[PDB]
Amino acid sequence: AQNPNCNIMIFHPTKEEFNDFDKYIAYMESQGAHRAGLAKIIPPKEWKARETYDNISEILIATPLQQVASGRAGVFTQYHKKKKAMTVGEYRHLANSKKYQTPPHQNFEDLERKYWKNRIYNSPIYGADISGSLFDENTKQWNLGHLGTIQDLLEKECGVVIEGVNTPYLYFGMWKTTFAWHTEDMDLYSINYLHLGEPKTWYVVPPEHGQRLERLARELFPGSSRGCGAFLRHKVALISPTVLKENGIPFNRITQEAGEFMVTFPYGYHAGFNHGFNCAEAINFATPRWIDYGKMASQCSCGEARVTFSMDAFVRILQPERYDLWKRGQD
Ligand SMILES: O=C(O)CNC(=O)C(=O)O
Ligand SMILES: [Mg+2]
Ligand code: NI
Ligand SMILES: [Zn+2]
Repeated sequence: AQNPNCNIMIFHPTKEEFNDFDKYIAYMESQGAHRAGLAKIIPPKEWKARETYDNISEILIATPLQQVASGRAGVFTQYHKKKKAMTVGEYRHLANSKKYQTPPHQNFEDLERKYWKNRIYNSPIYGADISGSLFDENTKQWNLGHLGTIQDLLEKECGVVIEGVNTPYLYFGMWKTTFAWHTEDMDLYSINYLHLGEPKTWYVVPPEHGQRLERLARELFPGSSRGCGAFLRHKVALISPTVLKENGIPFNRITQEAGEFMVTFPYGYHAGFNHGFNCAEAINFATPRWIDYGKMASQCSCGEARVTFSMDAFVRILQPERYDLWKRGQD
């Protein structure tokens, strides 16, 4: 069995290997990359996402989110308070202000220590989940707005044609902005490209051990667990590496820098934080190997998780028994 310790693998494809996206994902899996739940892909030196980032300041962040924490430093939830719209140029200036800027630090490990010590005492503002793309239309390789759609994959594998669309999302971050522990909708893959700025640190639980994280989460968030049998779908709970280690939960960590791709694999729980002002682009995707994970994915039916239009068909076709209850949650 390849990668039996479920380590995060790092790949350096050549320009020739960067042509065929599906083939390269399948290669990485042949080497056991999925066992970690997360992989890093460093593009060939010939490649670029676009020519420059000099003209992005007028992008609008219609609903910036202030991430307010509750709990203790290693075990907390966050809620998202909506803020007034601002442009990317306004948000960059805000991120660099004395109130929000990254503190002085020695290295990524020192910064990580400072994040876990102090995150809860601040409320950073995240420009998350903005439909759009920063890939140039002429970028032919690993262009996250030109991937095969999940609807077409389902149709290719299973023969059923369904409604829905699959487009990318932009994330503008600042110091301490946080992504809570989650798997993707319908336990899909994700791919995330860090276009510019400061790094993003990731934590990940191997897919084969995801239920260990779920059991800890039920223990640590006991009211939330009574509320919903899949409350990590709400994307609000944080658990630190120290707490994970104390509870024997297998995980790994890695820091993504600008110009790098990360892939999350089906049922790979992940969480993390931004080091300072940055911009990432991410989208979900599927492969043939996903189908069995989609059929088994948990679902939130309490009403909190509320998701895209396109998840309807995935539930309807892959999980017809759950469909009725899940849809009640959506309505
Ligand atoms: O970058 C973020 O805030 C969150 N991203 C992801 O969870 C991802 O790409 O799957
Ligand atoms: Mg602009
Ligand atoms: Ni994710
Ligand atoms: Zn729920």
